[PDB]
Order: sequence, then C-alpha cells, then structure tokens
Amino acid sequence: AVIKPDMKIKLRMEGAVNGHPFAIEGVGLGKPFEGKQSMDLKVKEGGPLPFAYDILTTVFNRVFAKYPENIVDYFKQSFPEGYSWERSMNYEDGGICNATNDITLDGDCYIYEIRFDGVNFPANGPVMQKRTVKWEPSTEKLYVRDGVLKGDVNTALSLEGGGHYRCDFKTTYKAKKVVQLPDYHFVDHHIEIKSHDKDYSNVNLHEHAEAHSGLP
Amino acid sequence: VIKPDMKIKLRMEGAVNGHPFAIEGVGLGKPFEGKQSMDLKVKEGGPLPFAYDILTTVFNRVFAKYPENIVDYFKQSFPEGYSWERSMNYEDGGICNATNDITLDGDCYIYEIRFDGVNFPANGPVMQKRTVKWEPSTEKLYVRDGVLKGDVNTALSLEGGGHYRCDFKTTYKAKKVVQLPDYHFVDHHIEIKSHDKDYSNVNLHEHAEAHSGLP
Amino acid sequence: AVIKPDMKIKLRMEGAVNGHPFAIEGVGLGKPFEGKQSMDLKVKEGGPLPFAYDILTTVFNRVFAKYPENIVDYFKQSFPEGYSWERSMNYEDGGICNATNDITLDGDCYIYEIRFDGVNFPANGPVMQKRTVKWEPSTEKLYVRDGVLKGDVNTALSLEGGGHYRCDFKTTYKAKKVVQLPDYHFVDHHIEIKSHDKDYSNVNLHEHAEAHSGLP
Amino acid sequence: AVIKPDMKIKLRMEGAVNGHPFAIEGVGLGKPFEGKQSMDLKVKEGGPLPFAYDILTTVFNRVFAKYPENIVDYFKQSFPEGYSWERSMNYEDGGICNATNDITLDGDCYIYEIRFDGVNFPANGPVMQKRTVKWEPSTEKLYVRDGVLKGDVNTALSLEGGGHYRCDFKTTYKAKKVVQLPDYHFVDHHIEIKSHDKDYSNVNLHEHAEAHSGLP
Repeated sequence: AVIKPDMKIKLRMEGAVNGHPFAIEGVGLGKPFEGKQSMDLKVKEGGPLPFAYDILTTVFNRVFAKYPENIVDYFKQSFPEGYSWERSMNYEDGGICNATNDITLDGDCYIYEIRFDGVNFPANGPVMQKRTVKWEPSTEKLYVRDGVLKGDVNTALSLEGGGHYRCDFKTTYKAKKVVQLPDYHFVDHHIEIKSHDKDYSNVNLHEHAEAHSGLP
Repeated sequence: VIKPDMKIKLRMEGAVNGHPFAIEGVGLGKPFEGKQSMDLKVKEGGPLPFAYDILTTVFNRVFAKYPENIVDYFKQSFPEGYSWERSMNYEDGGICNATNDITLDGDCYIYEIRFDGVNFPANGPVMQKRTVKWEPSTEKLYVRDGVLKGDVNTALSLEGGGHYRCDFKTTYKAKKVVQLPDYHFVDHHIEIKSHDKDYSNVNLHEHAEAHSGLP
Repeated sequence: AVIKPDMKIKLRMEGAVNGHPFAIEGVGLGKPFEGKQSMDLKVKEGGPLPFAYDILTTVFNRVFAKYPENIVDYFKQSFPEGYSWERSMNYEDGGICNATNDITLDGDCYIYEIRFDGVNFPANGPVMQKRTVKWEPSTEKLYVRDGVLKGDVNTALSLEGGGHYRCDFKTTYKAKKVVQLPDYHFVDHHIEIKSHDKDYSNVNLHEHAEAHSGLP
Repeated sequence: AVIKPDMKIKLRMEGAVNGHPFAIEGVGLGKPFEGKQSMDLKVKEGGPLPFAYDILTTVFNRVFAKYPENIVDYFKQSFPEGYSWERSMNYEDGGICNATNDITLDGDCYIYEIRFDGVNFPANGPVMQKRTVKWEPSTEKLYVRDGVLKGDVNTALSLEGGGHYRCDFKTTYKAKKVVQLPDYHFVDHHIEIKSHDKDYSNVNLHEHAEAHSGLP
C-alpha cells in the first residue's frame, strides 16, 4: 503493498490560539520506511500569526517512523483505511493546545484534516512573544490501553536567552480498521524548521523518527 | 448599560474527539441577581455522542450577584464586552478547551463560543453518558498579568454513584481597561432543567453569587 | 457525650523540606462545634527554618469545622476512636509537599502525629525566599470515593507584590472505626498566622471553619 | 579522579507509605563507566510492605550511567564531595511518592541517605493491591534550569494482567561542589527486580543506564 518508499502529504489545518482563528495548508513528501518527511507550509488565514510557530510543528503522521521488525507497526498497518489521532499539549505555564488529525490516503498521498485549539496562553509568555527556538530531540512512550495505541511524551522547546519550555504530550491513536496492537515501545523524534520567512508565512518543516526497544 | 433583564443569544461550534457539532441558544437572565436560563438546539453533528454536561458550563460571569464589597470585573467591561478562554481538565485525561468572545447589542449578550475535547476515553462517563449533574461550585478569582482568572475544582455526579472531577482554569480578558478586583469567590449552581431524549433540546439554568469567603 | 465543646490540641510534626530535616511541637485550644481553633507552635529541630512557614500551617483537624444538622459530620462521629488523614499539596512551581496526620484522643485532648515532606522547591521561589504573606480563605470540596472521604481545594498564598501562588490540595480522610459517609458538601476555611516571632520559632495559628452544601 | 571502575554501595532508607512507617537498608556494587549496578536490600522496619515494592526501586545514583564524552558528566564531576537529588513521583491515580537522597563518597563506596513518603494510594489500586510487575524501559530527559540540573521522564509500570500504570517523575539534581553544567541530553534506563522473597524482605535490584544526545 500500500505504502511506497516515497509518499507525499497534503494537509489543511484550521485552528485558533487564545481565540485567534487561523488556517494553514501544507504540501510535502516523506519516505515513511526511514522515518523522514519534509513539508512546506503556507498560512492562509489569520496571518501574521501572533504566536510561536513551534507550538504547531508537531501537529503537522507516525508512519514516518523507522520501525524495526521487532516492533509491530500500528500505523503502516492502518492503511489504506488510515487512522485518526487526538492530542493534548500541556505547557508548564498552563498554555494548552488540543488538536485532532484525521488522516486518509489518496494514491500515494496522505491527507490530513487537522483541528487545533490553544487556550490560556499568557500574554507575556514565551509563546505569545515568540521566544522559542527549537524542539529538542524527543522520545515518545507508546503503550496500549483499552484497545487503542497511546503516546506520552514530556519534552521542551529551547528558549531564546537560555533554558527550556516544557510540554506534556498525551496522544491517543485510533485506527479505522481492526489492527494488531503492539508492545510498550518508544519513538525517538527530531523535528526541525529548516527554513522560514520573517512572519512564518512560509515554513520548511522536517521530521525524523525511529522506533526502538529501549536499552538493549 | 446593563438592564435588570438582559437577553442572550449564542452559537457554539466545536468537536469532541474529532467529531464535529454545532449548537445555538437563546435566553435571558438577571445579571444583578446572578440568574440566567436558556434554550439550546443542536444544529450539526447530532445526536451528540457525549454527555451534555461537559459543554453546559461553557454556555457569562456577568450573571453573578455581586456585592459592593467586591469589584465587578464583568459588568465593568460593558458595553465593550470581554473574552474568556478555559481548560476543563477531567481526571481521566479528557481535556476540553473553550473560548468565548462576548459582545453586547442593546439588551442581548451575544456569544461566539469554541469548544474542543480530546483524549476522552470510549469507556468513560462522558462517552457512555454516565453524567447526572454538576455539583454546586465555588470559583477562586485572582488577578494575574493584568487580567482576571478563575480556578475551580468540581465534579459530576455519576449515574451509579460517585463523582467525576474536572479542573477549571479560566482566563477572563476585558476589552477596555477596567478596575481589577481582589481575591474573591463566586458560588455556582448549574442545572439542566429540561431536555429531550437525545439532548437535541436543552433548557439551562444557572444561579451565581459572589462572596469574600468565610467572614 | 463524646467530644466536649472545649477540647485541647497537642501535637508533634516531624518532616523535611528539600531534604533538610526539622521538627515542630505545638499545643492549642478550640471548640469543634463552633469550628474555631487556635494553637501555639514551637520549632524544636532544624531551626531557624529556611523555608516559608505558611506551607505547614495547613497541616496543623477537620474536627474543627461547624457542621449543620442536615450534613453528616464524618469527623466528630469517628471519635473516640479517631481518624487519620493523608494529603498532597502541589505548588504551581513544581514544589510538592506530602503530609500525613494520625489523630487520636486522650480524654479531652487530640494528639497529632504528623509527618511532612516537601520536595523540589526552587531556590528563587516564594517558599525558599519566604515571600509568602498568607493563605487566602478557601472552600474545600468533599465527596466520597471508594469508601473513604476526600477533599480537594485549590487555594493560593498571598505574595509580596499582591501576586498569588496557587496550590492544589488533595486530602484523603480515613476513620478508624466504621462511620456513616456524607454527601457532596463544602467546608469553608480561613487560616492565618495571628502572631509570630522573627524566624518563626514561635507561631500563633488560628482557623475558623464551617461546612455548607453550596448554592441552594 | 578517586572514583574507580568498580565501586560499592551502602544505603539506608527511612520512609512511610500512606502513613505506615518502614525502613530498609541495602548493599551493592556497580561500574559507573558502564552504567550497571546491583544491590541487595533488606527491610528492617515496617513489617512486610503492604505496598508494591516497585515504587521504591527507583529511589535506590545517576553516576551509574554510561556517558559519551561529548556530554558533560555532571555526576562524576561532583565527587568526592558528592551530590544531592530530590524527586516527586506522580502516579496517574493520584498517589504521589516524594523522595530525597543525600549521596556521599567514602573511599570506594557510595553512601546514600534516603527518605521516602508516598500518600493517597487507594486500596483498590495497583500499588496497594500489589499488582505491579516491573518498570518498563524509560528515557530520561535532563536539562539545566536556574543553575541546577533537572530530570524529567514520565514512564509506566507494567501491570499484572498486561495493563500499564504511568508515573510522572520530576527530579532535581544538585551537586555539592560547583561543577560544569551540561546541555539538554538523555539517559536510557532499564531497572529490574531480579530475585526476592515472598514478601520482598530481600530484593536484588539492577539498573543499566546509558546517556545520549537523542536522535541525530
């Protein structure tokens, strides 16, 4: 087969941050069997965006994750039917973004229908003042609970004058057909904005994900 | 600016676990007595697959009996109005984000509401509609970074007994510069007075009073 | 019956904050059916205390709470056998205090055996720099869960510049004998340090408490 | 260095869980440059522990962690003076265990002074009903904040019937001499209970730990 080594992405996200509506679309490609993808994103509504753009980058597929044969792929097995995922992003200052993404497949393109709502971000915080720099490398903790796969991560965004800005990830992954569940495992993540213009109306995003078994 | 009897109209667009819906309502209240009532119809996404109680608390702090010992942040924001955001954190990890931009037009308050719930479990009292009602509440309001905040710890009484807890974190933003208040409280009691089988029609009621704590 | 209108309190609390041991003993008086109490506390070890004294004042009996006859009092009913209570105080900067109190009766005096452990308090926070002023009045939410009574409340400490420092209280109330459980209700709290010496080696504490069922 | 390839450990921990005191001591050894260490623990007070022994195995030194040399060793740099660490474990059912560890060095053996207090564990939970199996492999994210080193991982316990029980770890590591601080990095952990008596009066503990920079 369903997934070829080279696949494309088309997406469209509609959201709001602190009661600011905005919309972003993006197009990209990514070899999912090596866990790498890249995309180009354009703001279509709500520009210029008044919030730190990184709070969205991780909302922009777990099929781009290098899986070894030891661990069962929940994601590549869900296609061509696809899956849906929900997430709550809890930032240490109380800023909360909840997002959903319904991903489907069309030939060799994964199509995303993404929702995003971020509230309670403080006016003087590093998100509303765009003082973030980068997401650090990450390791996600995936475990099964009540028939579906879940994702838990606590990571941070690197801040401008030094220090880190921490966020707690709680992801629920739901397949659309009945699929085989995996054991407790991990995904190492590294997401980068490799190029952008001034107001982040055009952004180049890059991911790199691999799944592993812990300390061997 | 505020009549003793004020009208009310709203539209809420939202989703729960990625399942969209839309709700509108009209109603009126007495802001100087802290009471309101409204009638709500679902327009899209019906019949809703979640317990109606989770969004019923999103449906104006202006409806709150304020004494002169406490500064009213809400009636002071008017006629320009205010906006409020909220996180409703349920103890099983289901989290609801809500937004409300409130404006005034004559004697009717108009609300533009957003509502998003994620990570709610299939087997929870919200996906199985095991909620009965929200218990009486007391809100803790304090100033932070120029704006007013609201924190409560409350619960839903469940069908077979017991309670289901939610953490409220509310930020209230006025649209003009107004006088900030001291640490105070607002006592809440929200009841759904009437509804049809699939909660396509809902009659809401709320009584709200403010206090300075135990005197 | 059992409990008289005027009862006395004598206690000893042993604890540590960020790994530094200390101990306090205290004696006091109160009227449980009028919900008001007062006691005098003396530091015995670890003095002078290098942390804000306000964090332990909420550990120093819900027997002192005015109950109406329409609400079932769980606390005065569990005497003369007594009860024990458990509690976690999560402070918004990540400092967390764990405390326990085993309460017994000896004639007309309640004896408290308190353990208290606070960890992860940051050096630059209002607790390590003793920038606290007061606890604001509180309303605790009491409900039964799994056979025991519990109490949740979020309060704040009044700071130097009018700011506020919020903490989440999670208390488990366990009686020693079998008593009738109450319905969902509230208890209103007001605790203030009504005197003290310079480094808080001597503290006069007061609390007034009444229980209610909310807005009728 | 005066830290050798083979060092030994001796410790004593005094604590309580839900208000019931206990104390256990242990002796063991390890190799800090390969990240492995074993110990034997004997309960000395507290009867037979009515709680899952797994909750404390994680309180029983990050010097036993394989560091690559382009990551700065914060721990081996704090010796022979030693370091202290504080931590607050948060379990998803609301039970919280707080622990402190004052680590010292004496020749070739590390001495720990451990205090531990957990509270609010419910009777019907996996800790009070001894339904834990083991800790899963975990990935710890360590970062500097306000001059001190921090440790964030939230992980889970694999349960009896296949389920999972997650915990939020918040660790503060404070050295006792001024040492060179590191960049955001990781420590991979795998801790196991290798042998025990029927009531865990004797427990053999093992942990393997290696440090990494994340996904390159």
